Amino acid sequence: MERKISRIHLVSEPSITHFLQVSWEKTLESGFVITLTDGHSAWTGTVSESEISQEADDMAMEKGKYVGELRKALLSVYTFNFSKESCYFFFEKNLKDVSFRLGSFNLEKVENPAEVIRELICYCLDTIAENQAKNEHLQKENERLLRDWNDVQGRFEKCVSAKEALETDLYKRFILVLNEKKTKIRSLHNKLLNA
Amino acid sequence: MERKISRIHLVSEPSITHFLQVSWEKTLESGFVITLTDGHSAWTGTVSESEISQEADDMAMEKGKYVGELRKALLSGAGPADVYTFNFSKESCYFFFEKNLKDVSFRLGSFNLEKVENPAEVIRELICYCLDTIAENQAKNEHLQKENERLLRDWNDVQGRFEKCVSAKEALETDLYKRFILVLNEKKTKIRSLHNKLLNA
Amino acid sequence: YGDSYFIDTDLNQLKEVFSGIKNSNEQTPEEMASLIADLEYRYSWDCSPLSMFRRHTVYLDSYAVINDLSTKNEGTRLAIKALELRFHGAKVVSCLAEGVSHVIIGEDHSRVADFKAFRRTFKRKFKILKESWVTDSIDKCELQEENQYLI
Repeated sequence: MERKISRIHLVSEPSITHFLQVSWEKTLESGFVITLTDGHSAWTGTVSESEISQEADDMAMEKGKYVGELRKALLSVYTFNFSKESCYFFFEKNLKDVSFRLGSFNLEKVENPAEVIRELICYCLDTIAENQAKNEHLQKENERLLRDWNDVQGRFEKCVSAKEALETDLYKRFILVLNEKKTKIRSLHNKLLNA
Repeated sequence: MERKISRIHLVSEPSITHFLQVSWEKTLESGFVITLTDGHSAWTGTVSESEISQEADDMAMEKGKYVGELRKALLSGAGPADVYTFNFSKESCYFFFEKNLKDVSFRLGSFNLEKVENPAEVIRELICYCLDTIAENQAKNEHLQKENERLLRDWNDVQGRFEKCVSAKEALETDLYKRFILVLNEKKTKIRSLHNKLLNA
Repeated sequence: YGDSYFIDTDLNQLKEVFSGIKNSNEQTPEEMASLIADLEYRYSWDCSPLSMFRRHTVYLDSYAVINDLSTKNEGTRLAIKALELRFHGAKVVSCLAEGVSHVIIGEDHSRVADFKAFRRTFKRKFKILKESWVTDSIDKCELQEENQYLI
């Protein structure tokens, strides 16, 4: 899969931070490729398992946490220390009662140091496609929704008010003619009483 | 803010090619700082009003928006579609882009860059502009899509309520008519009976 | 009016008479809503699923703030909750009042605590009813139950 830049900050050199552009192939122990750069020189390392996979099989492979350890080890956390000269990336794992080592990433270097940088510029392009323009897309979406909601809420106000006014006027006329009927029946009852 | 890296492949070195990440200074007629980086190395510079005037006049242009041309050249507010040959000869440490105006590749820029002390600093600048990228043209979808979900649910709610309210208003008209007329006719029937027994009284 | 003296029930006659009778708003929509509900109780018309909250005003948390007019949640369904209340005659108030027994929270239902505090302030306590209590006020075209949600 495509070499995606996972920027990492070395504890040895946090100033010029590194970029573990790791193209992990479906695993981190049976085939993966890591292209590490500090943003200046690209150690594009088509690495194999002949340099790290033995780290598994030589140092007490117990039964607690290994996949997550190596996964967080490729992001910005342990004492990430990539050796510029030897093209080798290492770091120390810290935990209870013992501090093991985890990664022996011997990340080879290609002659082109701008490969990861030009890939990071394609990355500035799509990352640039990460907030406002498709904001504008889903925003014409929510704006047609907003106009629909505004029009339907206006007509909701209108229909509720029209229902209220209709009930009010019907009840007004009913009250008037009912007072007519009640006065008539009361007067007729009084005439009944007189007779 | 939009420190748009004009991805340009140098006609001198397309492999180690330069990437025009500038930080333009406001009031371009007064000057600006040209910063240019090829990733492997970098070359920042300064442009004076003499260079600005000479490049404005190169395209046979008088009294206008050449400052806008430089704005669109430095940080490329418009994409690479703006045809400026952002060819920096890192061998000559001289940056120059040309605007093809009046059928001639007239010199739109001739910027005397200088070798950076350490490319790492401008690389950090490039990767923080990269975070601004990461928030620039297709993820606030989530934001106005939170809004989109809110508007969808509320609009459907209001549509249902409005339909039920117009139906309820018509039902209220007819049922109020029925109820009120029932009351009046019951009063009238009571009046009929009262008058009839008044005749008997 | 056009109404006669000795005629029994029908439907068209009241249409004609009410056309004959005046068309004036003698009373305000809220006061005449209360009178409409009064006559609805008097003639058992309050069973109508069309308007039964016409007596009591009902507070709404139609806003990001409680008992204040400082905001208005646009792009939401809160003024919609207000219209849903008003459709049955539940008069909507932006500020909690002691004449309120039903209260509907905004889109987010985290404003329950301040509602309880104002219940401590407002002696006639109001039950803390979620938005659905008033969405279904028209969605089913029928009043919902105060016991449906927090008291």
